[PDB]
Amino acid sequence: GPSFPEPKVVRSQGGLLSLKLSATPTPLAIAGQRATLLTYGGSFPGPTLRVRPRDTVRLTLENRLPEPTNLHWHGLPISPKVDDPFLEIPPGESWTYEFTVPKELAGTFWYHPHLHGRVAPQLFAGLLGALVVESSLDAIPELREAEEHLLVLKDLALQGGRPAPHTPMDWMNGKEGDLVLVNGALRPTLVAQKATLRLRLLNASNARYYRLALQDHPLYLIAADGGFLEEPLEVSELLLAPGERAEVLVRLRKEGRFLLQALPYDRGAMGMMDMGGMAHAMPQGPSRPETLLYLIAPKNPKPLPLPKALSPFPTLPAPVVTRRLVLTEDMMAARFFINGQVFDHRRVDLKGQAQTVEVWEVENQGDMDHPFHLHVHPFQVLSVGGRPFPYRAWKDVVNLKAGEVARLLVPLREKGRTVFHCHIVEHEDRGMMGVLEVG
Amino acid sequence: GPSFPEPKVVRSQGGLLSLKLSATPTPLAIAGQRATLLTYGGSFPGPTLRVRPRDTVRLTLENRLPEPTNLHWHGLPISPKVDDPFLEIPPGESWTYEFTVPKELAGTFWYHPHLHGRVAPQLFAGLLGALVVESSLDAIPELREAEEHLLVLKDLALQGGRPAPHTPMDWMNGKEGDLVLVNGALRPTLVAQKATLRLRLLNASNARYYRLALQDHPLYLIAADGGFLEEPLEVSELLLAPGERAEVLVRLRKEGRFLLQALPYDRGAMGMMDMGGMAHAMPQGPSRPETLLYLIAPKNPKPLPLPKALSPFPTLPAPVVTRRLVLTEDMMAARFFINGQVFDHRRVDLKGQAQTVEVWEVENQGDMDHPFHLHVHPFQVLSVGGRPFPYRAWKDVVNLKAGEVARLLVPLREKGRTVFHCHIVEHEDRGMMGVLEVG
Ligand SMILES: [Cu+2]
Ligand SMILES: [Cu+2]
Ligand SMILES: [Cu+2]
Ligand SMILES: [Cu+2]
Ligand SMILES: [Cu+2]
Ligand SMILES: [Cu+2]
Ligand code: NA
Ligand code: NA
Repeated sequence: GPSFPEPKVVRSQGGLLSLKLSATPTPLAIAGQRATLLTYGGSFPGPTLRVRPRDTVRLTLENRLPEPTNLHWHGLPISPKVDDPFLEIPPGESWTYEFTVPKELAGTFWYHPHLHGRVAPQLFAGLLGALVVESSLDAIPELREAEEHLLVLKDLALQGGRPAPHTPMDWMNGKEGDLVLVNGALRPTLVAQKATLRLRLLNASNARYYRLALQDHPLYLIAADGGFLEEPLEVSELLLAPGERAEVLVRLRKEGRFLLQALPYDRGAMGMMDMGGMAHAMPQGPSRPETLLYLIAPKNPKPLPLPKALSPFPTLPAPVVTRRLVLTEDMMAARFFINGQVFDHRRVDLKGQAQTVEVWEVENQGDMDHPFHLHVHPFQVLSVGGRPFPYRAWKDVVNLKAGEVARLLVPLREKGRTVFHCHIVEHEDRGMMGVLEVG
Repeated sequence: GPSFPEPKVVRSQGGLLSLKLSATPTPLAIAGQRATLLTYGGSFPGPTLRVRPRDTVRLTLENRLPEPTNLHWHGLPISPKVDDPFLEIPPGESWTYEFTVPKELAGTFWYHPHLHGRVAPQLFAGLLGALVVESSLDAIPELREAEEHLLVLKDLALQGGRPAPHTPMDWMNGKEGDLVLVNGALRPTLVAQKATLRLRLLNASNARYYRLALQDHPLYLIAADGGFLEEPLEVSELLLAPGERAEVLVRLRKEGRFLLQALPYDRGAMGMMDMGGMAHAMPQGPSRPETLLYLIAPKNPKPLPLPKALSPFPTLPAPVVTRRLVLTEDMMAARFFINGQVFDHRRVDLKGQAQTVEVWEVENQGDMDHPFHLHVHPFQVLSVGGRPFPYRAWKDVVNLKAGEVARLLVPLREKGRTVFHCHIVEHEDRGMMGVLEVG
């Protein structure tokens, strides 16, 4: 096949993407070994769904797992009556998700399970795939002429030909695996045919962070989780926390082989040691560097000019309320809290008004990084840790290092009950989730 | 002194730059050796004059040379009654140039002799200096915060402690020297203190070309000969022909030492060989590579963002005439022609109307590169060799390789008699110059 593996794409046809997926244990070859994963559509990752604004999506999920499951349409501003975090699809049953893609939308999104208490093992076992919303902006020459690729970053650990089970330490830290894969492949080679690449990046890992850097090159950020930036932003590296997405342009500068690496990054994961007194928790420290893929530049590369503008960011109405959410940890219990409470699906924590704008101040009073995710209502990150954000774009996950406060501008869109939670999904399963009701 | 030598600057004071220069043989230390050069203001290069639009310049040139001389205010759109190519200042006499700097003007210009038949030996011996027109655009943060330097590129050859005399081959080719200097210094070191440099570049050589490339870096072109571009233009290298100027931003990417080089370039200079029959002219081929300076980047360089816009280029009226100028050579005679004629100061070759726009098609039917210069009336280069120019900016010198046609948009500004000529100044002295009268 093509030197660079990418998930099979399913495109809407005549404005309709109508598809039956099964969530099923699946024998696969992965990273040179045979394994049984839990997959959508028989593949790992699941198929990439590619749609346009105003398309209808009709997705029937058949549950062939021994456990209940459901779907979260991560990042899509649709109704929480469709993107329903409380729905359970029992084993053997099916459910049809039907929605219209919003008009003012573009970017890379994804789908994965969201059945509270079961997300981490289901996501770790392989249940995830991408959704791309194509934009009329993709026709501008500086993007149309770029070579486009999707990079699904997800790690895995295997034991006896199956995903390794969660340990107690995994529930505390979030599980990371030793197989650090791109599109399910181990260190694939991307042989570029054009000098400009457009890379859609998705961190679909349970807990692993990717401090992305391409040898000898900057990256040009053109989209965040849920939409384009206003103009490209040059960066030397790009941290992608669990659940985050980005799109970057790469402008290949000369012939040769360049590594795309996940550089060392310390997210605050903890180990245990015994040195006499003890036993006591100790930091794991930074991750070991990983090579994600090999990028081969073409002969005599002449990259296109960057686009000068992308999409203007909407002017938002003045906000009507300020919220404060505080994140705390009980690491030895593997319990995680928002404002001192664990998730309770019967308890509404915040009540807001549709079509108003709110300011959310999310404060990490723990020692681990926590990537904060809000369903249904994309937000604008104003500042994190007291540093203004260098661009305007829609996001739906924001990473908070220990001690940091993120200030978010949250326009409330669709009415209904939805959730916010840590996207280290072990922490969500262990309680770090709350309920927002919009009316 | 400062590790990077630059000419002393003379600034206008209260809107007036009033200065007496003497053109004089001057004992100097240059490139580690003692030499007697012909200088303005006792230095090589002469002092940099720094003015703003609407300033008055009052420059009294005292001629202390044994030959007549004059000044050409290269690139300034002022009256040819001030910038007078036919004026002769006899030995021992003085002349005061007085003009107002035009309102809509910015960039790097320069001054040098323009007494027909004597330019090449006077310019080669050291008579040149820079003029900078400061702009309100210099206050935008992306430029204000850059570290600015002027680089006067000029080569020299010494014989018996004096500039080497012209040979017959020098009159045919244009004289190049073995000492390839920046600001009169041999391979100086520029120890950058900021991560973004703004470099004003001037090729003040008689005939040498500089195919400029900075190791491991692109250059961002922000101004051509006579004004800013509309937006920065990324280039991997930049060819500066005799008389041309440019301004570039350099965005230092990492710590280290980076050479700024004049890469090999074949301008069509000719030698003579005898292999049996003979003797016959043979191409010299490409120049040998030269290191111009050593650039030391600071620690942990974080360059500023590029400006997104510079200055919009004026919309010009539709043109009223098309001209054709053809350049030809008689190399073995060292005679050079425009439309089949050599310069005659009594003969008007073109007659145009002030405030109209003309299209000039300049065609090089020789085998050497010829850099075509027009006094008094800056032009917009539309295309060269059938390739559209990638930016809009005012230029006053355009390089033509063998066979190439340049199409120029020439707004005629000040009334009076002026000249156009090759800026390989040996070729001008040997006849490749014509007269334009604007009325
Ligand atoms: Cu998600
Ligand atoms: Cu967390
Ligand atoms: Cu969720
Ligand atoms: Cu000149
Ligand atoms: Cu010439
Ligand atoms: Cu001239
Ligand atoms: Na299946
Ligand atoms: Na003097």
